[PDB]
Amino acid sequence: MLKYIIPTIMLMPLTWLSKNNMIWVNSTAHSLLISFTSLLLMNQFGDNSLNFSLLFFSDSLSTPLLILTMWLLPLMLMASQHHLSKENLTRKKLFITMLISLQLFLIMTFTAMELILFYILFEATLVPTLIIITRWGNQTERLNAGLYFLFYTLAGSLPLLVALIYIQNTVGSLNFLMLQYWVQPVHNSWSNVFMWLACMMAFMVKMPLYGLHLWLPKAHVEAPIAGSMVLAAVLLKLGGYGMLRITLILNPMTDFMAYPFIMLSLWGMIMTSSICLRQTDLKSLIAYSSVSHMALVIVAILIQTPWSYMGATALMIAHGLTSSMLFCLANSNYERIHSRTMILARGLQTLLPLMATWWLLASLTNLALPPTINLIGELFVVMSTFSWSNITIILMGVNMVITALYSLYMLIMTQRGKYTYHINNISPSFTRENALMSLHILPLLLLTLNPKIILGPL
Amino acid sequence: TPEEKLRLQQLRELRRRWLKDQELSPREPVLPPQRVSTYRHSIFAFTHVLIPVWIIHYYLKYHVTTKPYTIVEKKPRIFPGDTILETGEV
Amino acid sequence: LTHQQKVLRLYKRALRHLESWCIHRDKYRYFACLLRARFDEHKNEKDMVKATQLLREAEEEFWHGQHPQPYIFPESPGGTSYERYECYKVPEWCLDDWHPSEKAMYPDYFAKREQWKKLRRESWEREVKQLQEETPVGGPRTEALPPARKQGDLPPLWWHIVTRPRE
Amino acid sequence: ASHITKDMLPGPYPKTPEERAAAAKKYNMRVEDYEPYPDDGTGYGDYPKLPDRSQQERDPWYDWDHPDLRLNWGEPMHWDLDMYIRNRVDTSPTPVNWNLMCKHLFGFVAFMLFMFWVGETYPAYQPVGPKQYPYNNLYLE
Amino acid sequence: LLDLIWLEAILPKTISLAQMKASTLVTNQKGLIKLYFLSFLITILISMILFNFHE
Amino acid sequence: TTLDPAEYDISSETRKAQAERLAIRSRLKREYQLQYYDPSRRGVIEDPALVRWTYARSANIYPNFRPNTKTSLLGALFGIGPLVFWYYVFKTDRDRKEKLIQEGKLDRTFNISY
Repeated sequence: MLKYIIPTIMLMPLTWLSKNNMIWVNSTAHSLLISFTSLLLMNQFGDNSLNFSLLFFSDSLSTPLLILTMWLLPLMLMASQHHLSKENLTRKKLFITMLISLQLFLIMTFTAMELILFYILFEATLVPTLIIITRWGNQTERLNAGLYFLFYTLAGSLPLLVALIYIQNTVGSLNFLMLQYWVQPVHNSWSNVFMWLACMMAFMVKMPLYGLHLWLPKAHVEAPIAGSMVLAAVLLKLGGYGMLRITLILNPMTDFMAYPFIMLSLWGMIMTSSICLRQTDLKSLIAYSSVSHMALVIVAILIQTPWSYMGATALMIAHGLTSSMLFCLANSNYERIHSRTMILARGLQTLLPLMATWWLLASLTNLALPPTINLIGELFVVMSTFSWSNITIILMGVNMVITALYSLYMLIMTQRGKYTYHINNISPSFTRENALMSLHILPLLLLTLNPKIILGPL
Repeated sequence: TPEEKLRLQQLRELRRRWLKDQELSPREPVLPPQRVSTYRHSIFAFTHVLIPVWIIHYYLKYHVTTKPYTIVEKKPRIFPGDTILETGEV
Repeated sequence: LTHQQKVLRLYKRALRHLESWCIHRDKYRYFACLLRARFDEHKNEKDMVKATQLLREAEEEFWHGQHPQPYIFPESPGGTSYERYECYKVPEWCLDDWHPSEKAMYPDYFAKREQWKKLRRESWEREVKQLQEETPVGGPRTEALPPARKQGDLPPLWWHIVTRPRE
Repeated sequence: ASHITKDMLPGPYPKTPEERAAAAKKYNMRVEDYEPYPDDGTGYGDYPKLPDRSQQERDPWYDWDHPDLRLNWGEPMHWDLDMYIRNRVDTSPTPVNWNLMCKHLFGFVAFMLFMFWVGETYPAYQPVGPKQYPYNNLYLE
Repeated sequence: LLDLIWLEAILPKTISLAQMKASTLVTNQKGLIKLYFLSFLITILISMILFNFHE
Repeated sequence: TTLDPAEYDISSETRKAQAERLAIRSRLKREYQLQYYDPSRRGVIEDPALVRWTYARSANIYPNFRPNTKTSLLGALFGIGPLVFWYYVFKTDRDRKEKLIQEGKLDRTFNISY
């Protein structure tokens, strides 16, 4: 990024500097102009590699990944205006600035050129997201969930500084991933096991496992106003890509102990899907779906040998658009019914026929309709782990069968009769409710036309 | 039962009266409003079928000279020997 | 439910289960009076176990061999196409928000629509005047006086008095 | 903002008659076969006083059920026993437990031994000895 | 019953364990300056014998 | 199977004063319809049976819980049980395949993919 952080930091002295209610139409207007500058200088060729300028950017050469990072800020401001307009103007503008500040660290992140600038940027988040949970959230039991939102990610990430500086003083310098040509092998010891352990375990804190993931249905359950930072929390979970940066080198040959990370993420994969068919919350309903086929990608990486890097490149953005779109469905149907419990929503499909199409195609991306961006990568996870052994198709295939029920378990809940109630919930899906509901599948199937850019090195 | 006698007498004077109300169409109450506005078989099919013939055939004549594998038509399946060749068969 | 009317709940379904199995009409009709002679065993007697043992042996041979996929009268609690008309499904009061040039059609219908509301807008000086009075403390099924002692409007006005018609 | 008996509590014998119904009217006057004694067996993480389980169950099945809506669709007020397993489940039919389908699937279990036999059309059986002579024994001449 | 119980067993033990052991450190220090200073000489005598502190 | 379901029993005259259990609910039904019928509500009913349902199910089970019984420690036979067993399958796997891949060959020679 030559000048990508440079225009967007100038957007910050524009919120409180501006007038009254013009601040929404002004902030969205400037924001889309950067989106072309993202597209233009990137997407170049391309053969190993594009070292961008200097010691602050390697241009995201092997995986682009950065276009998706920039849709969301001109996408959530139209969403957050549902229930925010009740406060002072100076307090509302602070809520605008902290979300814009969230993007700037993540703009320098995902490229990052290095590793010692990585970790300070890997931890540069969690400061604005935590404040969003504290002020202007929902009802109580927020503050413990704010503490569970800490004390896991910070608990696991601290041995990375134990790991990385131990590498920096030992073999060369980790400023350059491309000066990582000389890499000594790592043998089996009782010291080197922990060297691989601290190198990996912090990345399991963000993309979850069957262990240590109780915090994840707290921030999504107890969540801000109407899915406001919850959409950003989608990129916060998928943005643990850095295992692709690190373990591609830097003890690759330790696979003797890969197995309890293969197995735990596999029986826990089939389990946490069925752990929500008796859940009674809408915002928890997509949350446990977002565990399962996000836990699919982990066995695509620790198992090496591409035809596995191909799909895993695409499976990060797979639910990254989809679960963001499902939260947009769940952020709607709450300004009209002020409880998020799904059972009270009997008698839909007749009052809102226009958004009923949007329920269909959204949940048609979990069955996923094989000419899409979802079942084009899940076939390559099949193509990899079947070469591992012949058993792996069984537990992974039932995951394609449980979410078949688990997605249509939501769709049929819309179709009921006589609705018993609801002198409120009149509003027949205004312009903000459906224009914001667009621009998700509209690039998604667009990317299914020529899906060449969604591919790693690989 | 003598209790519901006064019931369903005024209800027929309310529910069917509401249905007397619901039966209501004053002079076909569509405005629409504003505004306005077999043998041919001349352009209803000609726009339908006769136009996309030339476009897709151009997409195949400009295709064989470019792609090295055009139509991959199979063998002759010929039992005698014929005039397309020079020899014959019994 | 009482013991005497417990006979009636079985008596209608005793013959209703039989026409499921018949092939003719008279074949079913010949067994109507033929089954009546079994019902004419004890015509009028006391209400004690002698009337219960007539029902205690009506446990068997009534549930025993009962209705092998019977007639269902399709507009029913069961049966096919029982709630089939649901593409319409009568959304009564879906017509609040219009933002007109869509309320252009039916002019006289909306002029009568606000008219009926004053019957509901002014009932709680009369309906709630007897609602505190007609219920003794917290007792049984709470229909009002079915004329409401001057004018019954409705008492169930208006979601039941303008309830959903079928089509 | 409902705080008074907002959920269940550590029951089930903290004057269980004062549970139902000072609030959470699952029982009328603690003798309705639905007093909050039915904490299954406690000690576990089950339901406490829990206006919950072993009350009369196995179906809300969308019956005739006209005195209110009251079956499953139309919100009776406070009769919650168990949920999230019943929008697709039912009551007892006319037949009873008898697992005759395994005996019905046992019809091929006799013919599963017939899968070992052969199926040549001609000639007939004559199953008495080796005079059937299946394959080639001798040469041409 | 397993996911929010037997995963709520090991980590909320840690907060309760520290809050058990934060309760034994302040509530036993309510004045009694006679009882403070006899414990400081325990510190200065145990430092002689125990370790490399004189060698 | 599930169930008989015992749709008939005896009466006359067991528990003559047991009736009017509908008086509990019809008072609530009178409290329901009086809340339901009004000229201006514009909102949902509070319906505290669903309030007391999820919150005493999703939460308030861990304050209820104690490990004072082994049938609460019975989840060791379901969680970690098969989780060892899949690895007990898989540790026997991938090495028997490897020994035939190391010593001797069985694959086709045109296995570029993979």
